[PDB]
Amino acid sequence: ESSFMTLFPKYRERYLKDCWPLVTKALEKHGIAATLDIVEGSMTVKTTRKTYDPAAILKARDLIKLLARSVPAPQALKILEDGMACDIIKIRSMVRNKERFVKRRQRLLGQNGTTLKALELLTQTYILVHGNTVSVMGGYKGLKEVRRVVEDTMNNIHPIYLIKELMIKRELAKDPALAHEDWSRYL
Amino acid sequence: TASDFERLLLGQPDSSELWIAYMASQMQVNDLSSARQIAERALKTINIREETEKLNVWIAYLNLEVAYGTDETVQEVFKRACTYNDDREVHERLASIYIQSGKYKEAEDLFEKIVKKYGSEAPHVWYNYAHFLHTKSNKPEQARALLKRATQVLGNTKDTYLYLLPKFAALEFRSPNGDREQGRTLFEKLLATYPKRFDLWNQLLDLETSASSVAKNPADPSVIRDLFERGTKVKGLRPRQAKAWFRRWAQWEEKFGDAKSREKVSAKAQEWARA
Amino acid sequence: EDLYFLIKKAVAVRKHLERNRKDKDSKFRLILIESRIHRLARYYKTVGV
Amino acid sequence: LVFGVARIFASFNDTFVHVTDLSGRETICRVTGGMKVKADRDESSPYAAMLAAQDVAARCKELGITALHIKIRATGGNGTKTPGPGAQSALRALARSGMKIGRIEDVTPTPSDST
RNA sequence: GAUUAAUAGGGACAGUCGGGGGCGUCAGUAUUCAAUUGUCAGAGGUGAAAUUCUUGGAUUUAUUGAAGACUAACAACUGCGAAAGCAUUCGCCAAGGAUGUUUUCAUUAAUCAGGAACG
Repeated sequence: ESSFMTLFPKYRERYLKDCWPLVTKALEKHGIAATLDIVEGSMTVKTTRKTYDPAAILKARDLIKLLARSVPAPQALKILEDGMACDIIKIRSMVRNKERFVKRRQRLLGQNGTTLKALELLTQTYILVHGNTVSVMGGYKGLKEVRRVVEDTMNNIHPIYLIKELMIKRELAKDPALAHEDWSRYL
Repeated sequence: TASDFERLLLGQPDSSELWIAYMASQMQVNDLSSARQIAERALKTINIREETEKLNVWIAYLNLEVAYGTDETVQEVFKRACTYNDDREVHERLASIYIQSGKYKEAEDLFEKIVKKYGSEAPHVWYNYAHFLHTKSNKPEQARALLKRATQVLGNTKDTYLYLLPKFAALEFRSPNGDREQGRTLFEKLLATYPKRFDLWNQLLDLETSASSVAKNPADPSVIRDLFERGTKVKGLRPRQAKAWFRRWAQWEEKFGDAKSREKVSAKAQEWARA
Repeated sequence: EDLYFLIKKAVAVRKHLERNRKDKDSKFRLILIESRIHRLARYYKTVGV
Repeated sequence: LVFGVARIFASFNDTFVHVTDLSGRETICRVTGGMKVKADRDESSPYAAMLAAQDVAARCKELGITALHIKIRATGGNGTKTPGPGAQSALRALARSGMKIGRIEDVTPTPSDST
């Protein structure tokens, strides 16, 4: 037995109750138990002995931290795949000005989330913006790239410039003759 | 007398010099608690704004207590001097006071505690520590270890770095146990890490054409000619700075008296101006 | 008196400001209460005091 | 039942399998992705992690430890705090190479200070 | 000889409130530097690479010393300050908001040309 735990809030409680049977279903599929405490608000995941997968407990700790950060529940169950990995980028201490932080976070949001959808299509990820933090996912290369994108849009380089660079990246990566040089003349 | 003194304090209540003259007369007549009362009433009745006057009474009280008082009252008035005045300033003054009074060991402890507290942003405190060790305590190796601690404590901003290292090098050039060779060491490393700073080159030329060998007070013309040559040979000289350096070389060879080298400075100036 | 309490607070704020002169928000408090001193001193000098 | 300490430093471009003593002072064995595949792109790969993991598993079974207690970290100073594909694949390949685990513990050097 | 006491004043007092200010103090990490050992062939970067450090041992593992920096997770459709802004503990120093009072001089009020403090 080896246990991980954290604490979820009282607006996420109803989410976790009406949303729990699939979480415990996939985790019984991975042979690990989990229950929901309501009088305290902790999700407790307990590795059994029949756990044939050793990575499943670390994936379950990632599960419980995404459900504590109110990330969507079977996206968090999609973390149970191989190349998926979560990451959080705090930006409230990167931007020292209050209103400039708010304006830069909604500049990140863009008009109707079209820039968000373009970023997640271009990097094959999922983006959630939990105010001071941002929840991201995907393949590890995509994780590095979206961490780069969020630090540039907090340093006030515009996401339309970044989608320009990322589409030029995409095309110059899919053509094979240009396989290895320094392509900064194109960006 | 006390009556004339009260008359002049009625006339100029701000005048801290006549205040310390009054408590000085009372330390002559040796009622030291009365002198304490005079300096206290000074801090109360001197016009409030005058910081230099109040700190003069403060320094006088510190001198009074390190002369005739005890360790407990020197620490207590140290504390109230901090809470009423500038902390780093009163630490620097008590440092200089212990320097004059010769209590060099407790002086050293206060030097340690000020370089811990206000060593984050003050370079002059590390300068005064190195000044103490190149003076009386005779610890130049400990001083350059303090220089390592100094480039640890300070930021790598240009004032901090490029002004603590030349200040230390100048202190080596001005103190004979500080070894002008260590001064040339620091300045050689400085011109290595920044070969574009002609003001630093000029200051090296200044301290080398000045009294560098403090043990017998000359300059050294061989390495002076060498560094003038290298300064002519480094890249980046604007023609005004080049003319100024050629003038400095020419005037140094005029103080030397070597007219052959003076002619060589003029020939070097014309063959450099040909460009 | 009211003006007496105001000049009491005035000299107290002045004492703290000279205790640390780099306290500029409290310096602003000082210039505000000094403006109040000026106003009420004139308005109670008009009556005869 | 002998216990051990295998510390992993799985960044996103490199991966360090590094078993030390229970105190954590005597490095028992250390293998990287360059001792593995040594492809400067594939230097962080689940397959390279598999190779490093079977290498250290074979060596720790040659010296007879039969069990570990894994310590997990990442670039916790300023970069990302999550471990990598190297980490998950290495622990999978280790406990598939056979030894038994006690408790699992991931300790990453988090800051209270960053900027 | 001296009106209503104003559903405009200012103050006093008391309990408070404040990630408001200044000064000092107390921790907390992370980074860098240095040391000590176990090291023992790459590390490191990248989308691939390169530079670079690498048998005097890099990267690593552990323990310390020194340094600067900032106060994460609590952190808000919140709170304080006029603004810029303000997040460890504690202490000191004045100040400020609201509340209440069985508190007073009774127009003292409001607005900004000129000007002045803080960015």
